Amino acid sequence: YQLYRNTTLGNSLQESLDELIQSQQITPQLALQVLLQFDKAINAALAQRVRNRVNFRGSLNTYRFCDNVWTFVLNDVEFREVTELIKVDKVKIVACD
Amino acid sequence: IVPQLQNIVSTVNLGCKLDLKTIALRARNAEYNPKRFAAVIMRIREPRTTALIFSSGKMVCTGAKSEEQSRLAARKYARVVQKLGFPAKFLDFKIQNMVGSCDVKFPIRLEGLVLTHQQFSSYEPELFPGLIYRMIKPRIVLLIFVSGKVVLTGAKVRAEIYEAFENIYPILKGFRK
Amino acid sequence: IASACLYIACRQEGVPRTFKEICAVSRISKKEIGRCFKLILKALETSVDLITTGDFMSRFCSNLCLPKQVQMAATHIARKAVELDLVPGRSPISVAAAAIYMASQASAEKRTQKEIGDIAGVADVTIRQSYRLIYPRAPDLFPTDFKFDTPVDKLPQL
Amino acid sequence: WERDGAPSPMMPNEARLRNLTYSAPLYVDITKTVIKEGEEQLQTQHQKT
Amino acid sequence: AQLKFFEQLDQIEKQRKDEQEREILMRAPEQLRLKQKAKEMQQQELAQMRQRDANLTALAA
Amino acid sequence: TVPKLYRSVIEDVINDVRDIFLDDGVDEQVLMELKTLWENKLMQSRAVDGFHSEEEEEPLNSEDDVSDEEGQELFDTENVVVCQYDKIHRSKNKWKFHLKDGIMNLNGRDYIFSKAIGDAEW
Repeated sequence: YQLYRNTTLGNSLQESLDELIQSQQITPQLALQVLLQFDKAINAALAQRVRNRVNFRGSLNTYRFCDNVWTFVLNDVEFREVTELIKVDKVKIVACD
Repeated sequence: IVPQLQNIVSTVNLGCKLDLKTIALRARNAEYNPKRFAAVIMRIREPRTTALIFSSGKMVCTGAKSEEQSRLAARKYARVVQKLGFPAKFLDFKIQNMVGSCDVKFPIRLEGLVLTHQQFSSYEPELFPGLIYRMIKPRIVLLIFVSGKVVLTGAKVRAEIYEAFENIYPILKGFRK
Repeated sequence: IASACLYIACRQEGVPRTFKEICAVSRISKKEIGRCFKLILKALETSVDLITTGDFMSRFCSNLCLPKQVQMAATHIARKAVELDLVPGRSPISVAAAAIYMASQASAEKRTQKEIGDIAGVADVTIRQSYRLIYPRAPDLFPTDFKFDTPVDKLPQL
Repeated sequence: WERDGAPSPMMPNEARLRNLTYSAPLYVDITKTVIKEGEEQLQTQHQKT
Repeated sequence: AQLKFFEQLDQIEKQRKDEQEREILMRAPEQLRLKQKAKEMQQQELAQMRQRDANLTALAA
Repeated sequence: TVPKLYRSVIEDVINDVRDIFLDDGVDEQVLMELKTLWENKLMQSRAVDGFHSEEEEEPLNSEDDVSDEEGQELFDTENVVVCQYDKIHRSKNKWKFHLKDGIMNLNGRDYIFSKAIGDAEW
């Protein structure tokens, strides 16, 4: 899934690549090959890099189910994980199966 | 006792071919999953209503609790659809089914009714707890539970729900515990 | 259809067997049997009969090997309860099992609700609820020809 | 087995009067194991069949 | 660098073999091809579920 | 415990793509430029500290105004949540969410969960 490319980590990577492409220091096609490697690497790290669980509540606005991916947008929603609690009045949730 | 309407299901034709995927991406509160069902489910908060907007341009609206509320909610859905930009028309806002509920306020003996009215009434304890008294002269299916709540379903117009309850009221009054 | 024909014949013989029982011998869901049943009633245009608790007093008490006196006591308890409509809700089998329970609890042949529940198939809470409905009249529901093994006062609560 | 499915022991005299047959039911214990080498040998038994 | 052009001609040859593949599909596999297309459409258009976030980010970044 | 995971992931990814860069005909200097470009953007953003940084019937105009603002949904700075779903459920207007493996950014802070359970009325 080329899902995690528009994240801080993924975008900083693309920007770095574009420069190298711009200066012909680094070029495309190769760039695509690097991104492909990134997909495998980020996916692999997520599924087996550990994790911690919790439970919470919310209010809704729009929803979307396309290509087995849910995209929600909640309003006035606060989520608490373990000790920490985070308030929010606009949160977007993208979820893959 | 006066029965109170609980659901109005209506069909209104928008008049033109609609691309379902485009509607789902831009409209708010809109779900479209092709595998489970073939229509966009759209709802609105101001008048509670869940509407399936079909691909060929036929729209079915459900969840409204009165006639005027259903026409207004369908008018609302048509405009939500128009503002996207598809050509839009409003045609034949016709009510299909109205479900109404009421309480006689007295305990009722279902078993007795089956004995003297086996022709129009069918009751099986295992399948469902309540007798169904399908009535022919006013076409309505009335479900009577033992406690006394009667739910009337299938009436295309407001008068039928009221007329059937008045017609079934003497029979229940006779079998009153 | 075969299974539905079977349920009907038992009723036609005045000795219905529960769908739960009928399910035991078939793959068909109770719902599909009930739906097919309705269709047959409509198909063959024929009426049916209402169930009675006593029709199942025999085999269940038999399955518990309960003596006729308990069996018969239960039947009265059940019979009296329905005539008084003490339980205008619970299924008559559920009502019957609690009567059987009450009866068994009125004899040395006491059994746990779960065992009875296991035999009848009903939920153990459903008997407990049905029991709660019949318990107010536990003493007077018994037949006049009975010999307590436990006082009605000493009848357990649940 | 009576007409409505309630069992009762038959005495040898009723067998003569009602043209019955004097017999006794027969049971057995069967055990069933599935062997698919599916990383598990699943066995189960149905006793008194 | 002439080897890359030879490889592109070989890829055009691979695109051919695919037309014979179509003839084999017609004689008989079509369901499997449809399932593969459905799996692709999921991945391709879900990277689109992903990219709305990208346009919105580049808007303020 | 979050900057740590990120370092961890960046290291693993960088190490794991080295051969690919090499197989594609690339100088190790480019790899280091990548790491630098990458690390630097986060420092510039300043969302947290990093080790690297420190270094009639026909017209529908009769209907006047219902359909709320679509543009409200997108801010580009809105708390965004990347996670996986196990089960999403709905009854009438009651939704229940069963989520897992999620990275949250709430109020500016970063959080993570292996499982998240939520409730909302539409």
